[PDB]
Amino acid sequence: LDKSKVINSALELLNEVGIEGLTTRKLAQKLGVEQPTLYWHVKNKRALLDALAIEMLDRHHTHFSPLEGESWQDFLRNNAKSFRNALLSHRDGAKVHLGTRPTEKQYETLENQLAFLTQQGFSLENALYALSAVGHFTLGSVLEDQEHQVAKEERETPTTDSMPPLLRQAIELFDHQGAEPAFLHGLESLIRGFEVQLTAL
Amino acid sequence: LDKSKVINSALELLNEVGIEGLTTRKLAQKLGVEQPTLYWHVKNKRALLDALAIEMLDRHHTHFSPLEGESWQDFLRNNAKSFRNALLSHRDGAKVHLGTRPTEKQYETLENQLAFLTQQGFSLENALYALSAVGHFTLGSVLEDQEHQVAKEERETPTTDSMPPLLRQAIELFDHQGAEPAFLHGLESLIRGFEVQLTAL
Amino acid sequence: SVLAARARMWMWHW
Amino acid sequence: SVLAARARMWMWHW
Ligand SMILES: [Mg+2]
Repeated sequence: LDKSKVINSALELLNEVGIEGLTTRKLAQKLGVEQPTLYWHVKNKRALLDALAIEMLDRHHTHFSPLEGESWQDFLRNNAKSFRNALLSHRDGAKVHLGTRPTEKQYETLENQLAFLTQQGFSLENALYALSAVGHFTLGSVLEDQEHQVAKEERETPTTDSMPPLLRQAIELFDHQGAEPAFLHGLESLIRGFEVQLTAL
Repeated sequence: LDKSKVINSALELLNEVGIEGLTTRKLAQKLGVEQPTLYWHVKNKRALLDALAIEMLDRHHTHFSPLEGESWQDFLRNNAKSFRNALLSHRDGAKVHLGTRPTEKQYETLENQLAFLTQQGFSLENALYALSAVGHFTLGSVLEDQEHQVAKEERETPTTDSMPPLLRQAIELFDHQGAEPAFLHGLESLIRGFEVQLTAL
Repeated sequence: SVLAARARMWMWHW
Repeated sequence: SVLAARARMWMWHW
């Protein structure tokens, strides 16, 4: 048994049962090993969640690093988009990524993000703030829409509403246009505001 | 039994056991009532989370509405700041608010937000997307803050953490400042982005 | 039902 | 354990 196999069977278990069903205990059963054998690969559920999130980035986050010739605006836009793909790759994916700590194998990538953004004119503090804001926005966009998908099935259908007109036009527009367009519009607004700040400085 | 007694016992239970611990079965036990007595006040866990989210907005979301005379920038900034305080008010607060939905009793507030933004020159569509973006960034901010607080106590200390220098400077800066400055800077990037877009139109 | 369909469309909550 | 407290500092992950 190696760590790759443990991660792949845990990602298969995450899709079958969801994050709350993902226990070291059912993972062992699925691998054919005793529960204490897994300890050596993943010491507890947070270590397992960290490894699953990082495997989803290694598969899907194709813009983790800036690419040759990209502008900082194309790197931040593309980074948010491929981070969203990693969060959507598995059931409860964004819940698994929350609160993750990279390992040392990710440090070259993170140092290269900050070397690139400071080469492209940000201060180290504002490069931290821009990377922070893109990813937080992306996590909130995916988690809210994924939760809405489940929560809308758990509310009883009302006999009465009474909804005022601007609010009814707004929720109808949002639904018609879709949550992915909404995400791209907010992402663009962040990028435009980073550019305003970089100029003013 | 009263709505206020059910909501305050449920928010105490949330702080004791977290969101996955919070079930209508355990709340009825906590209240000392049989499950059908509680069902009359709370039909299911989706109705209980929707009611806890609105209670936290009623206590802490001081800028749910625009103030008369306030600029649109100040409204959106103050709205995200107070919504952040509502999500921070309880254990797993952001997860409790994720995917919730106003009642009819809040529709007038939401209508007023839209009327306000459109009076100040936004299109309905861009007012919707400015509200959406600020709330999604704020939810993502607090979801990650809260889960980091949990996760950082679960992870064993690595023997040696050999970290490259820009990354170490950036995580030390964030730690020294705490989450609020990065939050405020991200929020200000969104507001600068909306202003570019509005001035343009 | 229009009312039923609208109640299912996302609405923000802040 | 200054080293343990450093290991608890937040790091982004994207
Ligand atoms: Mg938890």
